[PDB]
Amino acid sequence: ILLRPVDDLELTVRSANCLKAEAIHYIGDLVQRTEVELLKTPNLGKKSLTEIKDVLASRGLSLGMRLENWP
Amino acid sequence: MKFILAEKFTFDPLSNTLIDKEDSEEIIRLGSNESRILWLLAQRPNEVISRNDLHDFVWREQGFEVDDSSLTQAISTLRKMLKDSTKSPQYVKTVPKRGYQLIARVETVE
Amino acid sequence: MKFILAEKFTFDPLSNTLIDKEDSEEIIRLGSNESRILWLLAQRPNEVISRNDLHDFVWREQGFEVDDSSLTQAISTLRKMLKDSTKSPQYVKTVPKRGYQLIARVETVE
Repeated sequence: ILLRPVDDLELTVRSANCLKAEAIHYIGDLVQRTEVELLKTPNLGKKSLTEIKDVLASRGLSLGMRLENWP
Repeated sequence: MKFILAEKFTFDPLSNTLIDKEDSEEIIRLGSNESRILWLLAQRPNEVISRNDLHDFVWREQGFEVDDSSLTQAISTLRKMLKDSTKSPQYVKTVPKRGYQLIARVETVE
Repeated sequence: MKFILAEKFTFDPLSNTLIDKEDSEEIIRLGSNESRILWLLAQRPNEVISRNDLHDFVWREQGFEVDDSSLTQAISTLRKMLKDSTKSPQYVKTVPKRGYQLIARVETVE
């Protein structure tokens, strides 16, 4: 799952633009950045963070987890 | 350097203020995005500039990416606050498939 | 290193004192944070400064650890002490998502 475009996430265009601001290209990139790091962003506010974390929990992989030897 | 538009308005790129000579008492307040768009228009006197190029010069230096409806809304607010004509080519107009145009004259104060 | 701001104020960061040309006898006391804020605005006269840059330069020098909104409170106190209208800024401007601006005239005597 960690190898799919952030496009395949069904998020509001505001969130997609904000994620392109930090050059997040694929998923998994989004998960190795915590909530406080993400929120310090132009236009990536509260409701967008709740939406992104709820969609992440639908994926089941909330923000924060670490893995090995990526990539 | 300060610019004068159509011998009527004056504007500076560095402090983002507008002054109408007809009503010199009332200072006109503009947003940063529309002000930078108009300054970029003034840098190229009365020649067409692409929507794509002006958009990417205005907002990628800002560090963040937005959709193209933001450009249209910014131009709408620019035309509204300047009291420019709704669709007649008086100060600023839109040329389809090619970009955006300005009609007001450029007078560099200094 | 003492500054003149907008041909009206004399600013001393080494003594954190503010003096008016209208009120030369009256010297107003500004806190450390506000003094450092205005000092960086003067060190970069009219180029846009960033909120991270201000929080860093002010509180990374003393090792203080404060939240981001403390910068907003410091700027609010500076605005109330400068008698600068937030609706129509003359000294300090808020450039959204970019930081702040010192639009007043800044001169360096020595």
